[PDB]
Amino acid sequence: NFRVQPTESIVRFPNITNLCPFGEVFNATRFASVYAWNRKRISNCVADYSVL
Amino acid sequence: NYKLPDDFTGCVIAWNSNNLDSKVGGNYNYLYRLFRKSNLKPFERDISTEIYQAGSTPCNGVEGFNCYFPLQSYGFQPTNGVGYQPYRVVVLSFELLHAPATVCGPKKSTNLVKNKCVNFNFNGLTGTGVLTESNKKFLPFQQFGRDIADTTDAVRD
Amino acid sequence: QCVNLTTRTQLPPAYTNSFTRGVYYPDKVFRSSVLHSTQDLFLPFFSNVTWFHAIHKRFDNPVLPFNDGVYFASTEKSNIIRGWIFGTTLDSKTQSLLIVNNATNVVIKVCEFQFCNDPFLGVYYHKNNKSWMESEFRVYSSANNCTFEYVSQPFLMDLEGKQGNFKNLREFVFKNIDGYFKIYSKHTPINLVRDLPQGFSALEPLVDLPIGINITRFQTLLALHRSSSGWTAGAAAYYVGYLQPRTFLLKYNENGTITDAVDCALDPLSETKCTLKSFTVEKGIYQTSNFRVQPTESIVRFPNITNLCPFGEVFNATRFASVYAWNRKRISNCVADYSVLYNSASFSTFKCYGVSPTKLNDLCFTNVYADSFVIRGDEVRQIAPGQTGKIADYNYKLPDDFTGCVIAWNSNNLDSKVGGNYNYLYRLFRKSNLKPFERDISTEIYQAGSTPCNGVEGFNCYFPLQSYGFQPTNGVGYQPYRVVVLSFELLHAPATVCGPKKSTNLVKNKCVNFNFNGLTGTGVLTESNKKFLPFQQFGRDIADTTDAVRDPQTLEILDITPCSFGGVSVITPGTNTSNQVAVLYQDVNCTEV
Amino acid sequence: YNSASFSTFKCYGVSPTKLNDLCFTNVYADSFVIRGDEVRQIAPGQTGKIADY
Amino acid sequence: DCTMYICGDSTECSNLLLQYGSFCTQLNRALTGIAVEQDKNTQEVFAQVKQIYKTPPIKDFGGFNFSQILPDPSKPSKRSFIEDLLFNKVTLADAGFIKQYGDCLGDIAARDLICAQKFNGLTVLPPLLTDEMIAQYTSALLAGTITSGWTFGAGAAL
Amino acid sequence: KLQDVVNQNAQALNTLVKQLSSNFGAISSVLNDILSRLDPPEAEVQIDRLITG
Ligand SMILES: *[C@@H]1O[C@H](CO)[C@@H](O[C@@H]2O[C@H](CO)[C@@H](O)[C@H](O)[C@H]2NC(C)=O)[C@H](O)[C@H]1NC(C)=O
Ligand SMILES: *[C@@H]1O[C@H](CO)[C@@H](O[C@@H]2O[C@H](CO)[C@@H](O)[C@H](O)[C@H]2NC(C)=O)[C@H](O)[C@H]1NC(C)=O
Ligand SMILES: *[C@@H]1O[C@H](CO)[C@@H](O[C@@H]2O[C@H](CO)[C@@H](O)[C@H](O)[C@H]2NC(C)=O)[C@H](O)[C@H]1NC(C)=O
Ligand SMILES: *[C@@H]1O[C@H](CO)[C@@H](O[C@@H]2O[C@H](CO)[C@@H](O)[C@H](O)[C@H]2NC(C)=O)[C@H](O)[C@H]1NC(C)=O
Ligand SMILES: *[C@@H]1O[C@H](CO)[C@@H](O[C@@H]2O[C@H](CO)[C@@H](O)[C@H](O)[C@H]2NC(C)=O)[C@H](O)[C@H]1NC(C)=O
Ligand SMILES: *[C@@H]1O[C@H](CO)[C@@H](O[C@@H]2O[C@H](CO)[C@@H](O)[C@H](O)[C@H]2NC(C)=O)[C@H](O)[C@H]1NC(C)=O
Ligand SMILES: *[C@@H]1O[C@H](CO)[C@@H](O)[C@H](O)[C@H]1NC(C)=O
Ligand SMILES: *[C@@H]1O[C@H](CO)[C@@H](O)[C@H](O)[C@H]1NC(C)=O
Ligand SMILES: *[C@@H]1O[C@H](CO)[C@@H](O)[C@H](O)[C@H]1NC(C)=O
Ligand SMILES: *[C@@H]1O[C@H](CO)[C@@H](O)[C@H](O)[C@H]1NC(C)=O
Ligand SMILES: *[C@@H]1O[C@H](CO)[C@@H](O)[C@H](O)[C@H]1NC(C)=O
Ligand SMILES: *[C@@H]1O[C@H](CO)[C@@H](O)[C@H](O)[C@H]1NC(C)=O
Ligand SMILES: *[C@@H]1O[C@H](CO)[C@@H](O)[C@H](O)[C@H]1NC(C)=O
Ligand SMILES: *[C@@H]1O[C@H](CO)[C@@H](O)[C@H](O)[C@H]1NC(C)=O
Repeated sequence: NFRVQPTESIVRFPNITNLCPFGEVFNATRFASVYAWNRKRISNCVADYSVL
Repeated sequence: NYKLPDDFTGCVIAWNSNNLDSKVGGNYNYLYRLFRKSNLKPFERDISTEIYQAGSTPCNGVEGFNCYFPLQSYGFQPTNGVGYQPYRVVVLSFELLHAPATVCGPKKSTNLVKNKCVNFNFNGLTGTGVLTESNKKFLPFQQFGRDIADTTDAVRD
Repeated sequence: QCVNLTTRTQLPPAYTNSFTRGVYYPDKVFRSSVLHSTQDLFLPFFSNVTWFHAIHKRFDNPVLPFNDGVYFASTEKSNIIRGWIFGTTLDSKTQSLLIVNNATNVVIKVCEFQFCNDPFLGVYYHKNNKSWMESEFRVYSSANNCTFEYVSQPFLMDLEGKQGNFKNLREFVFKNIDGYFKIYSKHTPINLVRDLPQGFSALEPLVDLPIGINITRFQTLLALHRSSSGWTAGAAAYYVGYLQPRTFLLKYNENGTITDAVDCALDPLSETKCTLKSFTVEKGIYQTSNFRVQPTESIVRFPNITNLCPFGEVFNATRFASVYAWNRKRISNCVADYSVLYNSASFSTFKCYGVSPTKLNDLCFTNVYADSFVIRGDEVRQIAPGQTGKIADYNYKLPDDFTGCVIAWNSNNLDSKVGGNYNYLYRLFRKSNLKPFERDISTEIYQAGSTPCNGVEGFNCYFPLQSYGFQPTNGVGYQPYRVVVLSFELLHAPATVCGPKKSTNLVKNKCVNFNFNGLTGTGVLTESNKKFLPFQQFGRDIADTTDAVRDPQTLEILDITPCSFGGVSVITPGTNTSNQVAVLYQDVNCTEV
Repeated sequence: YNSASFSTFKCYGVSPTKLNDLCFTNVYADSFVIRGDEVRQIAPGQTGKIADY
Repeated sequence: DCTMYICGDSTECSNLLLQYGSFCTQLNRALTGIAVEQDKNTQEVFAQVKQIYKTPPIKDFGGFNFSQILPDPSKPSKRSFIEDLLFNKVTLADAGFIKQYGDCLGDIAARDLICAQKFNGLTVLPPLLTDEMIAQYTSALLAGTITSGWTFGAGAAL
Repeated sequence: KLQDVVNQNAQALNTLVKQLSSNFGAISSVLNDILSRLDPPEAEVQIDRLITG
């Protein structure tokens, strides 16, 4: 077929300025026990593991 | 006590807590389930402290012969072997590309281009195509539309 | 709270038919003008559902089995359906889900609940000042150890009583899979007297609750009224039906809303629609599939034995052999249960190469040998098929095809003694690469040079066995790890060792789900004239599938005949003409139907 | 093996039992020191302050 | 049956095969296309005429003996002596296309081909036209050739 | 000529049954052997080899 190469790379993500709670999750003071383990919903943030 | 799905899509993260979670003679605040009657389905939390019955005689909710309290504690000491040292663990679970994504990493979005062949990335979904306005109306829970070929026909900005 | 109802009247559990009800969007993906075949938990079409009501003498909120998932449908006027309780035993002994509506907020809480036998929410004493406001909250006595809570935004529900037909239809799909609670809600306005409205509505996902509990049972909340057991019930109804792993076609329109669906398992006609991938079947005959007989019950048959395998004599043994000469203990005629190993728990690495560890209880093994020895910490990776190292490359090798489990744990707390433990040696120098499972005990001096060593140490002459330094202060890489390598042949021979899975009764001449010595399958068990040799366990056919097994408890030879036999045809005029179908059953007499 | 060390030995392109039977063209020894928990970060496709940077 | 042949009596496997989709449908679409044209092949050969012709009871052919090629009512299925030889010199499957499940279940013949094919999802569809009917097409085409000459193919039998 | 029609049709069906004893690269040709041994993650890898074959 007649191939049209992409002109430019477009990136579209949901804008948000908040970093995800890497401190409240990984740096938290005391985790729950394994039998009853805390499940924290991570939503409406930016997940960046460079901060870790 | 803690099971993961066979189809589980996510990341498992663990690191040593020995420098913290190990206290003096022991840390008993972290328990575990030694005895469970069945194998619980993945992502299932069992908080029940009811006495496990290992024998034929009903335990009636008290400890005894062939009756064991289901929760036991790990010995936590800074002098324990690294195999017995506590590891904090965080298991990140997610559905992916099949729904709208509220959490998106530190990749700056670009300008939106229509009526031109571009390399597009929407909520982590990368591909090459031409973006055009449509009369399709996605339901509030719908993110990516798909065709007979199952490839993505339409996205939602 | 603990107060039960009195005026409740005992009536038979009547049943109802759901027409297309139970269809929901399987995923968040948009689809337009396509017919999509999906496989998920669904309420089958024309399935038998349950008949419940609230009325001035019938009041029904019984405990109902959740099974794999349930479809909820309620024709409502006064908003009598306030929510549900989801749990296992419905007591504080377990953790249960509570989804309710207290008129202000939508309350979703996962707690440890003290469970009332008759939960409800009352509305009281109108007369002048028409009111319709709540008073008592009766659903639970106490809630402790809450692992999840959701409180919606404040809203004012209209609680006023209505008369005549139901103006509201609230449909819900409840399924809990992978500790993940999916709710699919659809609300359409209706005008209906009784029964359930004939029509189609595509239920949409509301939220996804990460409850993570077991839910074998549920109840529905109701509202009570009077002009505390002397209340009455406002007029309402709700319908419960059970989801099943059914395949549906889903017809999306231009907009994207599902217009109609077809349950592939209804009749041979609807299966033709699924194969043809259209709702309009042309006039003629269409081969669908054979006539499938589902297994009635799951049968498990293992060799009876009351002895647990020597987990104490193997894993808890005082001193393991050295790696160069390693003890091989045959494990036979016992029950292999690794739950006992949890009391004193050790293992650092557990790897089963030939099997999956979750099947170790369901599956059992023929000739089990525990390969036990002690090695340095960094050398445990060297135990695996295809590894190289002074363990793998010289003294202890594993087969490339090796089927078994490798188990290792730290012995530093024991095998490390004071300045060193030299009782555990290893082979530093070996002339060749020995074949797998080969023990070399030879202490003959290795020749590293051209000059013959003549059995004495010297230049380019090294004694082949060396010792690991064992100290409690050594690095964990140098700390000794005890290691036990379990090796077995599997499913190809008779199995003396079988795990703690209790055998069931033996069923003949009926389609069942059978388990013999860990071999699971579906078929019909029948007596046979085949005589297996004393070493023969499973017989096989040209297809290589198992034709016959040998009952491990009492000796007999049972042929395994596959279920789901004989051809099925669909004789129909075009669906535009009539929906009546004739079903030709090939290879059969008139019996199954 | 005389002085034996290695904690982890992983050959991605070959099988270690063939290292004696097979030999290689241009061999480069990439040598450095990292923290203990970062050794997993050395592998194709890993991420971490070692791999990711 | 491509769900049965691939995954025998297995839900876990059948759920994986449904990810392959139209593969199972397109194979049967081609096998059905064969099964339709094989009944069409027989329809084009043995029935070229709408009328079923029978020879009159009084036989005078001029000395020509056709009793060997003409059907014999004495047999249960009306057939010529030659068609009886033709059916006996070609070995087929078991008489009739109906093989009971209890026939395979109640007695398992050691290395039995037809049952093993059917338990693997391989079904032999019966032809639309029985050999008893095919013998009656050849009888009609033969009775017209004998009595009416070649005129019955171009029109009414004369 | 007509016996060959019956033979080839029977041989092709009989061969198609013999096709089921092929492992297809999977650990075993039996579908029940894989389900009774490997988890669905490890079974799907083995079963998809059987399905493809
Ligand atoms: C979920 O709950 C159900 C109901 O309690 C469990 O099924 C029970 O299993 C026990 C054995 O552990 C039996 O004694 C009961 O008779 C069963 N009850 C019924 C009626 O099913 C089921 O095992 C639980 N599942 C998990 C993994 O927790
Ligand atoms: C209400 O019904 C229950 C049965 O569902 C009656 O049974 C008692 O229920 C209470 C909890 O409410 C238990 O503590 C008792 O042990 C139960 N007794 C027995 C023998 O089952 C209860 O008596 C009824 N009355 C009330 C006021 O709850
Ligand atoms: C409707 O629901 C809301 C939320 O459950 C109730 O308001 C709560 O009342 C308690 C009383 O102790 C407070 O502790 C909570 O903080 C309140 N809600 C919140 C989110 O703060 C309200 O009472 C309910 N109304 C009725 C009468 O059922
Ligand atoms: C679940 O509830 C139980 C009992 O309500 C808790 O166990 C008690 O917790 C308290 C407070 O920490 C202690 O003082 C008691 O000694 C504990 N034992 C008992 C039998 O009361 C348990 O900690 C709770 N766990 C969760 C998951 O919330
Ligand atoms: C098994 O034993 C044979 C016989 O000793 C080994 O073959 C010998 O290998 C050595 C070198 O290691 C040669 O010097 C001998 O001449 C060989 N003998 C013969 C006649 O084969 C073989 O290597 C051994 N295999 C293992 C892995 O131990
Ligand atoms: C055609 O040939 C057949 C066979 O020869 C004739 O049938 C025979 O008839 C005689 C009596 O005339 C019997 O004795 C034979 O046993 C018959 N043979 C068979 C095989 O049936 C038949 O009569 C002949 N027809 C004509 C018109 O000549
Ligand atoms: C974690 O907590 C420590 C100690 O308070 C702090 O030094 C460090 O910066 C924290 N790390 C992150 C990722 O926030
Ligand atoms: C529902 O099942 C019962 C048997 O429990 C049966 O008698 C009744 O006719 C069924 N109802 C429908 C809708 O077929
Ligand atoms: C009317 O009912 C409302 C709601 O219960 C109550 O708040 C109010 O005090 C009542 N007013 C009168 C006049 O009784
Ligand atoms: C689909 O959407 C269009 C535009 O909103 C509307 O006119 C039409 O009625 C909807 N339904 C159908 C039949 O596609
Ligand atoms: C192993 O031995 C220890 C110490 O004697 C004992 O405490 C433990 O119960 C044993 N474990 C098993 C599985 O027998
Ligand atoms: C095992 O069960 C069989 C019956 O299935 C019985 O004949 C045999 O004696 C039993 N063996 C033992 C010792 O449990
Ligand atoms: C259905 O039959 C009607 C009446 O003969 C005809 O008008 C119509 O075109 C048919 N529709 C389809 C989909 O075949
Ligand atoms: C079914 O069985 C009867 C005898 O019970 C027999 O007469 C009939 O021909 C059989 N039909 C089939 C399926 O061939």
